Amino acid sequence: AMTYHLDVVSAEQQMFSGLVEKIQVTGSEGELGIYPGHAPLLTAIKPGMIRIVKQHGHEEFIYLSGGILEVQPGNVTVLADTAIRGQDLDEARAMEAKRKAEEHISSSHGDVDYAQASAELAKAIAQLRVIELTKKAM
Amino acid sequence: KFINTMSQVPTISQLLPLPASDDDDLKHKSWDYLYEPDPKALLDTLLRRYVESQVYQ
Amino acid sequence: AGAKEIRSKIASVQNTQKITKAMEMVAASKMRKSQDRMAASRPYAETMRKVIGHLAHG
Repeated sequence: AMTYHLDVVSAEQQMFSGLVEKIQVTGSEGELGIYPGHAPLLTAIKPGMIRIVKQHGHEEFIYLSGGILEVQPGNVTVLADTAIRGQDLDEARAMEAKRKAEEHISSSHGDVDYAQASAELAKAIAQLRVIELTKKAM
Repeated sequence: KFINTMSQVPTISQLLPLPASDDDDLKHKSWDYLYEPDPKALLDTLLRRYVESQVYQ
Repeated sequence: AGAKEIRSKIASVQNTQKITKAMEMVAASKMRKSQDRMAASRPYAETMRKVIGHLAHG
């Protein structure tokens, strides 16, 4: 038909890439919708669903936590945020990070494979007179 | 920085003050975006979005 | 000394040796997925730099 190349990349991974007929997205100003051959524009987009129409009329829906929209000559990419951003929510995360540092305090990393293995390793290694039993230099 | 399975290299890169890419900066084209709020406002957001992506990767 | 306990001592080192081997193997499997999400992190950043460098011109 007439189609342009869409790119919906997150900071963490690529979420979409392919030819599309059109996309609809909640722009900061209002209901925004890009059709093939739209004028170059750079805009922020609010959190919420984005409707996509892959070539051949197929439709896809994707929740974006907001981000940046960039249309340019023969290419349009959506640089999505991985979580709702905002000066209010940000200062919250910043204050938290500052606090956690003012008070050395434990926090579990996810890995259990390393957990129970490092523990067994610690118990098995411990209290062996091994280095003494053999005659070793060090 | 991960070179290969048996070689990792301790690296200290400078992010912000943006460095200095000839690749992304030297060339330019006729067209130009129409920024909704001032482009100055976006150049700021993008700059912060970028520095975070740097730290993440 | 004492063959009695040098055994359990040996068996002990045998065990830890068997554990560190398992860790090696596990970190091995974890290893491939690690490089994948390392690669998936590249597009967002490099695209954004082109936009910056461009609009940074003026």
